[PDB]
Amino acid sequence: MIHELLLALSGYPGSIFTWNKRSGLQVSQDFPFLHPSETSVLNRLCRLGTDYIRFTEFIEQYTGHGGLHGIYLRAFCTGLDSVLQPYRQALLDLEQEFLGDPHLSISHVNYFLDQFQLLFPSVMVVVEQIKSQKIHGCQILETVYKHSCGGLPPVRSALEKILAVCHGVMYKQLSAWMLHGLLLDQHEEFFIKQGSLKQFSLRVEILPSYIPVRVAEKILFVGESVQMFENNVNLTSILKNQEDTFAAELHRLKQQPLFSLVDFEQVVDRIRSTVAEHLWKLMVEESDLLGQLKIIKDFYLLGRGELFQAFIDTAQHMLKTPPTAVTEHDVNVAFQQSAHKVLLDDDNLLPLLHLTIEYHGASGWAALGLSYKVQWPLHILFTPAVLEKYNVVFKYLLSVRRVQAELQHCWALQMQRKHLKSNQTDAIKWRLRNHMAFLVDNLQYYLQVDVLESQFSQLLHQINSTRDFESIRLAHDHFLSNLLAQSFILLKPVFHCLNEILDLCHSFCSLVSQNLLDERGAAQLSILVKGFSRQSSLLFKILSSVRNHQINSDLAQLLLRLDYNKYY
Repeated sequence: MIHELLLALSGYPGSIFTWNKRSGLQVSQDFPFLHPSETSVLNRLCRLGTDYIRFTEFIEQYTGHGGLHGIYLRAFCTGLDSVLQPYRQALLDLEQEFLGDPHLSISHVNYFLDQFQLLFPSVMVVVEQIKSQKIHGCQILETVYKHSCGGLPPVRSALEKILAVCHGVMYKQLSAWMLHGLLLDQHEEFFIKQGSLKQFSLRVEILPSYIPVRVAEKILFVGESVQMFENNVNLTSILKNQEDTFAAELHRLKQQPLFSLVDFEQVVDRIRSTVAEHLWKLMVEESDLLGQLKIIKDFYLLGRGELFQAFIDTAQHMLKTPPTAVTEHDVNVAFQQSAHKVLLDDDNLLPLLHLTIEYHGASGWAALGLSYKVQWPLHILFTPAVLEKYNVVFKYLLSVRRVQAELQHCWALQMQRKHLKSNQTDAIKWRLRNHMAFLVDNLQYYLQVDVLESQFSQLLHQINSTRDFESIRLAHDHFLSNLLAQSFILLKPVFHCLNEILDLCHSFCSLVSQNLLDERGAAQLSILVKGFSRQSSLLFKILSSVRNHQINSDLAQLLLRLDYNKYY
């Protein structure tokens, strides 16, 4: 009987301990020479060997080799296999004992194997959850971990050992990602996923729950930062052979028998800092971030005022109409001729700037944008969405500049001999023109000084008084976001008041040109002058807001009136 029992416990059903697929190992309940309590022991040993067989089957199926698969499974199986080994040893020990003592009793076998009878079925619950729910990849880690929390020193301990082996796969994936920007994750088991350039994100539904999202964000950041080294005419590691110091901290951790979150986070924090510091360096000290911001400000934020004025004047005739196939080309020449006209030297910046025209997919001005060809490594700051935003600011700025130019041109045209009347309308034109130019020069002064310069200023300060890249992204996002809010809240109503002044200007021009102290003439004349005066006063009121960086009632009601006109 002991022979058939030792065999069964080793994985070999026969004709006495038989195998039911449904229920596993069974024995007859009717041996006439067994006491009921011995049959009972045999029944309990049957469970013990039924688990052993079911483990072994599981292990064989997912090592060596849509249901279970992946490397986290394999490592789970490997850890299980290791956790079963003392049991195997016990069988080998029992087998020697039986050889030296053919009176080995059922009772003795049962007592010797007691520890395994306690251990096995906890561990089998883990196998079973895995099996029924198809637990995959890093989710296996969460399962083993939670049940590792289900106490009883030897089951907790078995499960810890399994976790550690499983964590071995994580540390491997981690250190490939964090230290070499690679994602070796054929089966989609890891909590960083992919999804030319390559995008990355968190797969949070697979993130082990004892690892906070906050910690995973950092791992995400480190690995992106690294993989973003795809420099073809040079070759610059953002680590150093600080690489090895880090390879070793991960290998160390991989060796811990117990998972420590504080410890793991310290290592993650330390790699992140370092990548952040080297990133700031790369940008500010070796790729002239400060210098490209300036270029961006010169172009997107019209900092080169004289070039855009020349540009608007030369391109007006080609942009006031709906674009055509040649517009973009014509407009870029006009833009290059304007830089020449204005003695713009730096022979090497205009190549890197191009004006775009939306053609196919109402006026050329509406279709116009600006595109900047960022270079490695700066595109990690100047992402395409960032440049999209600049570009929207650009169009609000350019619009205000253009309605100013047209206003200036409207007065100029009227000051020409053919429009002069040699009486009092002349001196009125003259006063209005000079007032409008005073107005506009002050709009531009405060728009530029209290808005652009001063925001740009803070940006540079923030950038200079930190050594962390993420502090730069942060300050930059605040800067760009404020520019957009000012475009919608200041530029737009400024543009609308100036454009109103412009209609009044054309109206004035057209009234004078009718060659009427006629009754209706002096009437019209006065309506027009109150127009200019009211628009002028409003712009001045708008300018305090510009100064306070708070919206005042005048600005608020004007924004309200403008939404009311659009909708009602």
